[PDB]
Amino acid sequence: MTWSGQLPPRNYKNPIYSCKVFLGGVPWDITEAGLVNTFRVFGSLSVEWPGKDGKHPRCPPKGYVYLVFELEKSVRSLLQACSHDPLSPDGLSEYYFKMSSRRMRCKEVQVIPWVLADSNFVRSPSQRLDPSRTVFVGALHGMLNAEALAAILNDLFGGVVYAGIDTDKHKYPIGSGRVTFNNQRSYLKAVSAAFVEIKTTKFTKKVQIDPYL
RNA sequence: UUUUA
Repeated sequence: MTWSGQLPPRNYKNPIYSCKVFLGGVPWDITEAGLVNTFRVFGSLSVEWPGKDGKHPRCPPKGYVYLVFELEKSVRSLLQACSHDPLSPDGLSEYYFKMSSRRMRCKEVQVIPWVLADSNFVRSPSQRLDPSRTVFVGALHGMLNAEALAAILNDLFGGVVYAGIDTDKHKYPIGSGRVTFNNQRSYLKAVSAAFVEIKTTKFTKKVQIDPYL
């Protein structure tokens, strides 16, 4: 029970990016200080790091970092300084650069923006939400289209009334995945049995359920 | 060495 490339035909290219972006790679034991100097501008620049939720259950030499800043002009200045795939902002775009040239210089850091659009949506009719029928989901790329998560949670076992990514860590969008239903059977059976290998011929990932308590 | 409730 798996499928790929069956995502909605809807696309857009007219809007611009938001104040938040991700910065993957950085396996060189650096901290958020690496991005506070990489994106130093005369305007605002604020760091963003989840701090391992203060639990610090692990401490690998690798990790991933983030930032948020009001320079929409610098967001496009660094997305044109970085390069990999200048494709559509519908999650099809991607960029890369590097932070070393004398040690482990065989890699590049991943650079991915976010758009001015809302992070959650569903194609089904709307219904009221409750914490008793929702979940937070991970094991995914930290970023996916809400209309794609709507189709995956609407096709693999039954229908759904809300899906996508939810906003956190700051006043700007995106942070972690979420989905909500109106029946407990379609609820945990779809989001926990979505072991499928999700693909759109330019991205590959999986999804897993996690309770809020 | 690929993403924050």
